[PDB]
Amino acid sequence: TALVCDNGSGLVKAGFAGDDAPRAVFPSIVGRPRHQGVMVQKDSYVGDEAQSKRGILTLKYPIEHGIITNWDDMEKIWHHTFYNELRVAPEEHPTLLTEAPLNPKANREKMTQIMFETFNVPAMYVAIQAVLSLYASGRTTGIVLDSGDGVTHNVPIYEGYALPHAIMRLDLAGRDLTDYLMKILTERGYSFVTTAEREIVRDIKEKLCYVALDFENEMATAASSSSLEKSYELPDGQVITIGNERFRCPETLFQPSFIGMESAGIHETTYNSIMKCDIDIRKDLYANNVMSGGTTMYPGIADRMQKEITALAPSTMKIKIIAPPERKYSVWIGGSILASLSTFQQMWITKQEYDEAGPSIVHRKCF
Amino acid sequence: TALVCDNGSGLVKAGFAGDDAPRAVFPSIVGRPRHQGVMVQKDSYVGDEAQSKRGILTLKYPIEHGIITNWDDMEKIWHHTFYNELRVAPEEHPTLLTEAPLNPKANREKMTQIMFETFNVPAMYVAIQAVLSLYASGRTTGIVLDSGDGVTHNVPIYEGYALPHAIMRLDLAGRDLTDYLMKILTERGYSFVTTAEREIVRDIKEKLCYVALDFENEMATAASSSSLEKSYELPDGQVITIGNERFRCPETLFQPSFIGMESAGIHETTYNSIMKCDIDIRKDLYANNVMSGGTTMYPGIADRMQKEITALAPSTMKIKIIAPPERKYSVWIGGSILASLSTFQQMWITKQEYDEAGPSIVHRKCF
Amino acid sequence: TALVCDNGSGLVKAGFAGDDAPRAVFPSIVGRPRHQGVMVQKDSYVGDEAQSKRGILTLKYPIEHGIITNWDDMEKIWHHTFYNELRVAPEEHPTLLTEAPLNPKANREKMTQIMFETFNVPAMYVAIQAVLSLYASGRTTGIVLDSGDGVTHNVPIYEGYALPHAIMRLDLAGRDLTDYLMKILTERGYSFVTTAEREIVRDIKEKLCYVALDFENEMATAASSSSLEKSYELPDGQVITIGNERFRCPETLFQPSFIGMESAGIHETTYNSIMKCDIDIRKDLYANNVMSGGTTMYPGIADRMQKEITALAPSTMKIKIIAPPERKYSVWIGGSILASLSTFQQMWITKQEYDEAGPSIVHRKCF
Amino acid sequence: TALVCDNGSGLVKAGFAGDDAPRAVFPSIVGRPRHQGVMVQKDSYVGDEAQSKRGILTLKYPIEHGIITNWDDMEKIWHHTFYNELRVAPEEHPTLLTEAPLNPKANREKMTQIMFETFNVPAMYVAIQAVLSLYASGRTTGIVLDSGDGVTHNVPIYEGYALPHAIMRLDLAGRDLTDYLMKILTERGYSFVTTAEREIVRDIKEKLCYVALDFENEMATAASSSSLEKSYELPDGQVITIGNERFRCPETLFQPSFIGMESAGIHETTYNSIMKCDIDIRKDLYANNVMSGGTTMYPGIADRMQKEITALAPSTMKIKIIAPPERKYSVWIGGSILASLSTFQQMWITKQEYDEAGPSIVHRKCF
Amino acid sequence: TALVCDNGSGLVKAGFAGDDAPRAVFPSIVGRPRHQGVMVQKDSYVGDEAQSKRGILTLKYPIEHGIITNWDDMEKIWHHTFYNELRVAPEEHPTLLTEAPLNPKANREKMTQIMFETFNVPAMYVAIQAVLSLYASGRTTGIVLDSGDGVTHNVPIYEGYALPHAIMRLDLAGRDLTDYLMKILTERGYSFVTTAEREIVRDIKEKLCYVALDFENEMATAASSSSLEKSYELPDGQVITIGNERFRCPETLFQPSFIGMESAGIHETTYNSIMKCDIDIRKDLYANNVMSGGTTMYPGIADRMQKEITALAPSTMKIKIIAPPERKYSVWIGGSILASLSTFQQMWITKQEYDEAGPSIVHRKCF
Ligand SMILES: Nc1ncnc2c1ncn2[C@@H]1O[C@H](COP(=O)(O)OP(=O)(O)O)[C@@H](O)[C@H]1O
Ligand SMILES: Nc1ncnc2c1ncn2[C@@H]1O[C@H](COP(=O)(O)OP(=O)(O)O)[C@@H](O)[C@H]1O
Ligand SMILES: Nc1ncnc2c1ncn2[C@@H]1O[C@H](COP(=O)(O)OP(=O)(O)O)[C@@H](O)[C@H]1O
Ligand SMILES: Nc1ncnc2c1ncn2[C@@H]1O[C@H](COP(=O)(O)OP(=O)(O)O)[C@@H](O)[C@H]1O
Ligand SMILES: Nc1ncnc2c1ncn2[C@@H]1O[C@H](COP(=O)(O)OP(=O)(O)O)[C@@H](O)[C@H]1O
Ligand SMILES: [Mg+2]
Ligand SMILES: [Mg+2]
Ligand SMILES: [Mg+2]
Ligand SMILES: [Mg+2]
Ligand SMILES: [Mg+2]
Repeated sequence: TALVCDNGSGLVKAGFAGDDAPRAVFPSIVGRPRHQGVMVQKDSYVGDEAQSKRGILTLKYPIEHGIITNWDDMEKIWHHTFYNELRVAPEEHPTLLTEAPLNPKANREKMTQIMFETFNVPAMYVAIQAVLSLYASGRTTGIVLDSGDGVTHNVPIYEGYALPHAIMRLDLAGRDLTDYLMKILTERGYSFVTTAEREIVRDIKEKLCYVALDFENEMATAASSSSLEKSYELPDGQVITIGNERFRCPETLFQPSFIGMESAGIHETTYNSIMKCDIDIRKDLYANNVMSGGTTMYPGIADRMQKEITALAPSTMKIKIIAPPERKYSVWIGGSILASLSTFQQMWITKQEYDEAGPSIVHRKCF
Repeated sequence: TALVCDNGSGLVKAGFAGDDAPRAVFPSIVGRPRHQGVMVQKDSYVGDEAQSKRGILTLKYPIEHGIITNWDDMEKIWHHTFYNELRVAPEEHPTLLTEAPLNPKANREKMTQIMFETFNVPAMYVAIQAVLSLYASGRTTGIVLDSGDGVTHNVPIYEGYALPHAIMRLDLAGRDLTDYLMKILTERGYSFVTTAEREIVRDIKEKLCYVALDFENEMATAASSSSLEKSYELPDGQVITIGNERFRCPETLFQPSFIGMESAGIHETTYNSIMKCDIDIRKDLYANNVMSGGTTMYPGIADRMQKEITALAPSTMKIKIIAPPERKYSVWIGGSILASLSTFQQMWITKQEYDEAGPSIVHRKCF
Repeated sequence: TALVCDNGSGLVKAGFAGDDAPRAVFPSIVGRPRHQGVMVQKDSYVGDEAQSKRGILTLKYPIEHGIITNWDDMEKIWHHTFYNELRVAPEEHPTLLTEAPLNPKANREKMTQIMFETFNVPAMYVAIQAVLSLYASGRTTGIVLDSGDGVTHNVPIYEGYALPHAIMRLDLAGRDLTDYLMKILTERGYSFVTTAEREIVRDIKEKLCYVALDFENEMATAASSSSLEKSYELPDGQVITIGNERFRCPETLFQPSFIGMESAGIHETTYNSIMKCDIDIRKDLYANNVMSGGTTMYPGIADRMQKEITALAPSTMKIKIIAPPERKYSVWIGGSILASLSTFQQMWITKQEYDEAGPSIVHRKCF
Repeated sequence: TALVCDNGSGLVKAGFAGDDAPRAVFPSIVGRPRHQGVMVQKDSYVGDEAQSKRGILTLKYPIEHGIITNWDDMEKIWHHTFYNELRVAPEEHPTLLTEAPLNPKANREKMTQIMFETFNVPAMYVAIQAVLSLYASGRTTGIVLDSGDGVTHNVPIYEGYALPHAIMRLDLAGRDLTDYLMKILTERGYSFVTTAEREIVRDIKEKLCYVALDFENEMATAASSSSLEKSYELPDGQVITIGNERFRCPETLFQPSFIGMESAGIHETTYNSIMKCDIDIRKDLYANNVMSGGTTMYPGIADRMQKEITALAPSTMKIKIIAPPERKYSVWIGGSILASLSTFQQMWITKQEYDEAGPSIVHRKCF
Repeated sequence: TALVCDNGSGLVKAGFAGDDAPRAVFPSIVGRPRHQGVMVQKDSYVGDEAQSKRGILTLKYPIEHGIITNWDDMEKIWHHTFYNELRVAPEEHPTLLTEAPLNPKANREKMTQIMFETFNVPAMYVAIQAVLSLYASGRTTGIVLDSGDGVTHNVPIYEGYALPHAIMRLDLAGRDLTDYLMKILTERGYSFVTTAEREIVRDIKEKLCYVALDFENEMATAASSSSLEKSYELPDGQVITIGNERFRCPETLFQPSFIGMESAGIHETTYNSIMKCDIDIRKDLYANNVMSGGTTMYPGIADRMQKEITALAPSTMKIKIIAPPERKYSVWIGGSILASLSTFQQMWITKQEYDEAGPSIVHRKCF
């Protein structure tokens, strides 16, 4: 049986191929103590253990914007995933890994070298995350908008063919929305500065933030009453109240200039990706907008995407956003489907063909 | 029962002798994927299946200007015709094939070798397309103007005798008009460049183009108003509007200098063919101008031919253009009539006389 | 009842003795297809059927200058005459045939062998054409000038006696005038070259040509105006105009040097024939010039003959040209009179006396 | 000194009387630009200048079948001949022109009117081309077969007397052979359609075509091997190979039915011309068959003519074909001899006698 | 004196006719501030001023693929060109403008309306860019391959005549190569996303990119060593190193499938354009391949074009690429030559004839 490990910038989703949900879901964090130990305590903490002790830790994400920046810490996370969360021996399970498109080549080359030389897996494979999301939805045609913690990317696929020249990638996702919410919470006098407090702000975002259908009408509503204001209790019992910050934070996805980015919002990027595709496949792409990832879980985002793309596309086109309730795990679920296919068993990169080609084998066997 | 297969440059018309319409009509195209397959898809697509997936295919016509240029792809089309469209075993049906006059000898020699050695037909026959059009009209006398996708040819026939020295052939037909319409659509800012977009332009032509009775008066009318402008919705919902391009594209048939050809238009070519015939048969040829093929289906082309030839011929001659409503299938219908005649059953090239003479038997048994 | 068949070089005149006009008059031509048959058509065409399809035929005259040169084709014409035009069984009708004087002996010997062994006539007879013309006019004395398509001959007859030493024969008649008109029509740019176009020129001659009373005064008139120019519409609607060719073509009869012949014109030949006769019969011959045949049908030819012979003969002689309006059929009409005479019923060559003497019986029973 | 200008359908041969070769030989063509001029180029090009720029020109022959059909273009060619090729003033040189026999009268009438009123020559003369060929050979007796680009004609001459009734003319010559070679080159897939490509085909003919001694034995040889196949490099570097087309194209001269003509071949036409002559001159005509013109330059044509006429003539007659190596210029060389004769200086049509008679003077002073 | 303004998709080249180099060369960009102004700054920046402040601007090209898409911004660029770079009054200088072939009609109609109604020029003219390149090389014959920032086009010209049916246009040029280099620089971890960073990538391309003579041998060389790797210092002092990206970016010109285009490379397009021309001009076109524009400035592109076309053309043809060192300004230099010709002074569209015909005068006076 194969292991499916979706290493996001934010969460690790790991499990066994054939299952319908990841067995292990924990934050992709390494924490190290930043204070003085006085009682006669590990040197670092991974995952949920780092989250429960974050008050005395400095928390580091080894993956930023889909790119592994700390390889020593990433190896701690993979080690924790295999031996503590799944409790398997990696040397007997083929491992399917995931990646964002348009990543640096050295990223998946080092993932291959570590899987084969540190964990000694028998076979591995690196899939593109948006492609796995289309497996999860049971489709062969559609434009996938995957947005997690690090990357937002669009991959148009038609009858199982990717249009790589139409792939869009935007380094604006959940972690940038968390940083923006931290910044605009200072307007109400709430100061979150440490890495542990950034975890509190992320939890505020996941519970209170939503996408306004019309942003300017929502700003006028929040300015005329308090029907939109909600409260949130902090870990120490302090209660904070937020109003228009609830929809200003997700609005950055549609207006990246809020955080100083020049790029277009996710609706324009989806439309630009479709318009780069051949005219004869555009109608099928308009009807099959698949959303996946945690950053697509905001209340009202599919209705907003529907409205924004409808305004860009021709009036005769039927725009349909496919936002399944389980789309937070679509990449893992699709990787579980793929790794269980009998047609896929020839696609693995085995340890034998890695020894005769080195880590560059991953560039000619994986899309 | 015999198979009648009219292999045009543009369409395959195939069916059974005795019927009144082809059973299978599909585009004579082979499509191959030009993008990267990512989901775990055939290697090539033929006919209507290539048309429905043309967004991700590069489309190739194996026949250009009546001449088969890709014999591997032509065999895919014949295989698709026999086994998928008609669903017959070719080894038990005599097969009537069609050809344009003044084709290279090797073209019908290779058609014979493939019918007898790849499909193992019991008997076959290659007829001239314009002759079959005269069978379809129930005549034995007339000058046939057949214009399809590849070839425009004139064959004068009198009392069942062809005048081969008066046969005219012009490599200017539907596909050259499609290419010209693509070129003049750039004047309005519409860019069609790929082979899939050429299929869209062909559909625009078949719906909006017509033959002006007086070209220069029509150009002045289109320049003074918008009564001639029509709209067309593209596959992706974009609406394009065209005005004088509607009649400028078919005008190339009467003025081949629009596409840089030195030859005369179809009206002068018809007249030159009649003037090469003996003076005593010209009056019967003037009264029996038979038009066939898809390129004669433009609205107003028989009225324009009538007016153009009347101006070339003597004033006492009665010019009559026979343009039946079913003339798009005249070659197939005439081949269906011919293959059902009891007098024709001695004309087949049987497998026995092919084995004692080789593929060159086709040159002494078929006109 | 007897059959009367006048086989001219140009026309067949056939009918029944006792009638006053031939029942069947058709061209003495055999046509064979010279093009490629493509529709699934006889091997040869005779008579009026060859004339209506002459555009695709090569036309052959089996009789040239009164002499049958193609015996297979002549038998097709006789077969067509008996079974298709007259619709009789030749084996029950005595057949009167005609011939020009001074023909080869083998010509009428083969006519006898074919009538008795191919058509099995009960009796036959070969008459001289000029003698039959004198029966048609009701005379027993006169010099007959018979001119058809092949031969012009003079036969002086006095009180029912022929003067055979005074018989003149000139191989210059209608077909040579047609060939000359074809040649001089090239002066105006009209090109008639094929055998079908020779039939068109013959029709021009029969409608527009006439005999000038004074040739040199007519040439000066045609050169000073256009009062003599006439138009003629060709079968394909082209209109041709001819001026002095109208009387230059018949002038060859009076000046055979126009076509390179050394012989004298028909007026000198008539006079030379009379001057070979005995002096005591010349006065009756001068008063009884009988003209017959199609080549004597030109407007103005009797007036020209009258003027030419008057200038040759003594001033005291009364020259009279007998040119009846029906003289185109005089040979047939006279043969109809002869074959109906009760005195002629002993003159037939019966099948019984042909079996005991062979085909040479015709030389001792027919003049 | 006199100018000798032989205006063929294909080439202009011009020079000075007394010389032994034409000074100017160039194609009788007028070219006009058929494309759009973009750089800031004459309106028409004549002769060799039209040949070097034929890629962007439409080429017109003003003479077709010996008859000048475009008088404006013919005047450009004469103007180019006098002022650019010979560089003379025509108003001081008597000009000998040539013509085919049996041409329209208006052709040489307009040549006379243009020479006297446009170029103001002092005197001119129109000779028959075949007669000049007999001057070139130094004979007074012989039957001349002249075949150029437009006309094939036979003129029998005996002791300086022409037999005009025996003159044959056939509108089948070099240009019809070029058109036929273009047609049968399509059997191998070579398409020559434009007027510039017709010039390429003419060059192929002049280098590769020959006359087979026995046509049917040559067809069997070409079908059993490749010893007859030759290659030819096109102007753009493409190499074409032709086999039996090399002798099928000249075979049309002996079998005009290849191009749909009903007439007899040049061997039968030569024999028919001799048989129209008086019996006492035929033996001298059989021994003096003079061939001239470019269409008699095929390798093997004199041997084929010798064999064909020997089979038609009586076995006791000595058939001799006189085919000199310089017979391509025989008409010009003979016209140079004639215009230099002291006996010819009374034969010119002077400007004085043209003013008192008009252009019709040419019909009573020139044969 | 005339103004010559070559408005490319990338650069403005402007100057005075008669000069040998453009006086003003600046980027065809409009920049607008995208940040918040805090110090108490224009609303937009044009040209080199937009390039020096691009850190705080969003940069827009008003011309895309040779077509002006933002007419307000294009008018800012023309205004900046006249009044700030050249420092002239446009109302006293005739202005020669340039355009790519096969542009929309409305593009040059709006250029004419703006020149006459906004800048009030006395006269103007719109030339085709490839034609001006042939003026710059001093030729009248040649096939021009012009490739700038927006368009690659081929125009074959022979003796000053364009063959418009053989004009090829490909919307793949410098800006598409810059976008592709941006995409493949992500393989090494370099992220350029903003419009200002696209200007940095364009500068990398112009300094480090070259055309490999053999692409697959170059890919093997770059994979076996580091002899091809070069460094580049970014504006902020960061040093980037690139290896095979140096020749993969220009390889898109020969393999447009790298960016998902179905079209053929520039070598096949040049050959297809020549093969659409008449066979008699192809040899002169093969010897006169003129390259112009900034996208032909890659090291090794003429050697690669020479090798690619040699492999397509017949072995006997002499392929010669004319790539002058100043070909980056060939369109301007040729327009300077043209606007100085005395023959061109009648070709201007004057303000007088614009008032009587409207902006559509440009379609009947300019090619
Ligand atoms: N209900 C929610 N509403 C808004 N954002 C959410 C929600 N749940 C998760 N997220 C955000 O999704 C991001 C990552 O989710 P995931 O799809 O697992 O991405 P990754 O694969 O990068 O770990 C996190 O930044 C988190 O804040
Ligand atoms: N209604 C129409 N108007 C104009 N053109 C048409 C129409 N229908 C078909 N055609 C053209 O006819 C051409 C071929 O038709 P067809 O007679 O089947 O030719 P072929 O035998 O070469 O396939 C195509 O190029 C198509 O564009
Ligand atoms: N009206 C006419 N004028 C002049 N020639 C005529 C006329 N009618 C017939 N002919 C000519 O008479 C010739 C033969 O007529 P006919 O007396 O029947 O001769 P034959 O007996 O040889 O057939 C033909 O060549 C025809 O051209
Ligand atoms: N060597 C050759 N072999 C065959 N044909 C030739 C040759 N040379 C010339 N011709 C043909 O001769 C024809 C005309 O030659 P020429 O005698 O000058 O005729 P004209 O007088 O009509 O110009 C041309 O059609 C040319 O193709
Ligand atoms: N040395 C060089 N190497 C490669 N590309 C270049 C070079 N110089 C300029 N270019 C490219 O040429 C393109 C435009 O140049 P130019 O010929 O001025 O085109 P335009 O007329 O469209 O402005 C730009 O995209 C630029 O990147
Ligand atoms: Mg993810
Ligand atoms: Mg067809
Ligand atoms: Mg008669
Ligand atoms: Mg000649
Ligand atoms: Mg440019």
